[PDB]
Amino acid sequence: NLKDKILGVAKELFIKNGYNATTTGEIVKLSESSKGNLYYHFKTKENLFLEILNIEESKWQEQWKKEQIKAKTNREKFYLYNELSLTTEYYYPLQNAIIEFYTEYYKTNSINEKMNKLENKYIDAYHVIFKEGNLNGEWSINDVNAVSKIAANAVNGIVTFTHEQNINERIKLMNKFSQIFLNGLS
Amino acid sequence: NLKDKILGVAKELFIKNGYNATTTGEIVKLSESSKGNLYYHFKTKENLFLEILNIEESKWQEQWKKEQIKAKTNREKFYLYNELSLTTEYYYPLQNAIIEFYTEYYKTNSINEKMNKLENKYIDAYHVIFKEGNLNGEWSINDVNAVSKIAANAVNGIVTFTHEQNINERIKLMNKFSQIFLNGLS
Ligand SMILES: N=C(N)c1ccc(OCCCCCCOc2ccc(C(=N)N)cc2)cc1
Repeated sequence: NLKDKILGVAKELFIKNGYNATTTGEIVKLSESSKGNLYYHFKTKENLFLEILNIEESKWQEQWKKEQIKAKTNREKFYLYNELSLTTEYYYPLQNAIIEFYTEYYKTNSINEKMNKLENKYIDAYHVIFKEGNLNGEWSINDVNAVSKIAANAVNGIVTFTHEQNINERIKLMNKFSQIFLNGLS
Repeated sequence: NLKDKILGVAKELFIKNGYNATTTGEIVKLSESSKGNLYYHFKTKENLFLEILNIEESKWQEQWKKEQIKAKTNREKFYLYNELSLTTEYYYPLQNAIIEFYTEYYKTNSINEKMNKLENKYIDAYHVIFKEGNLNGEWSINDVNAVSKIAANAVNGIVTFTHEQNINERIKLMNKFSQIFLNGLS
């Protein structure tokens, strides 16, 4: 599983030194693989990275699946998931390498394409919550996909453009948002 | 021009590339000058940047007023500000850039001050719209600043993380957002 070993070493290198400074050379030697093996599995560093991001997205889903059982109703799942997105990124190691990578390829439709497939995976969480909320009379939404992209992006905005305020303040605003939003659906 | 020529080329590269991707080296050469230049008015690099942000924030908040007249109620004002956010050429095209900046100077204090003193200029627009809406009885918000902040960030989110798809689809979501947010306020 040196494909797996490469993803691992790469994740760590990226975390320690960021996207730009990490060279496939380091990855090659530290994972005891080769330029060729690395080329055959990911073709480029960008792809390698995107690959990691999907693995990460997967772990996040897996995590959410276990964590969402703490929330009985969908209203609750909405409140909870948003809180998680805020508190977890506070200490997500890849966070900084992602920003680096993102704000460096959002100009390439090639990379930008896959970047959306990934983004869409994170949006499904909402889609599910919303779909389920319907089938339980918690709310009635006839445009799930829509409200889903909206929630996703609104929430990511609160997580991304607030950092400085103290952590409780943020959690507070987020929960406030989760309230206002959920309220304007009934 | 002298000073107001660098600022120009700067803003240009800060958007075209990242905050790091672009450096004084590039700015100087493409703005035909020397290093010294960038020192009396332009101390640090984050000085020239923090500057540019200020310019853009002002330009935007001004274009807003030279355009909010087209909205009789505040409910409409809210909607319009958010819709316009998506089409301007001011401030918002630097969110990606700002993100890097903040995530590379959040370890210092001279940042969480300007980078936070600008937050007022950023949420003011919503504060007025929400306060005035209270006097005008369109709604009743007793935690304006919270709501103002939550909105400023939710919106920035929708504008920033959808920036690469059908511009008219953006405008649609943004309106379903304004719709849903306002409906949750009462
Ligand atoms: N192994 C772990 N311990 C771990 C892994 C992943 C993780 O991930 C946290 C992820 C937060 C993701 C927020 C994504 O927000 C958006 C994504 C896409 C879009 C879009 N529509 N373009 C908008 C917001 C946290 C922990």
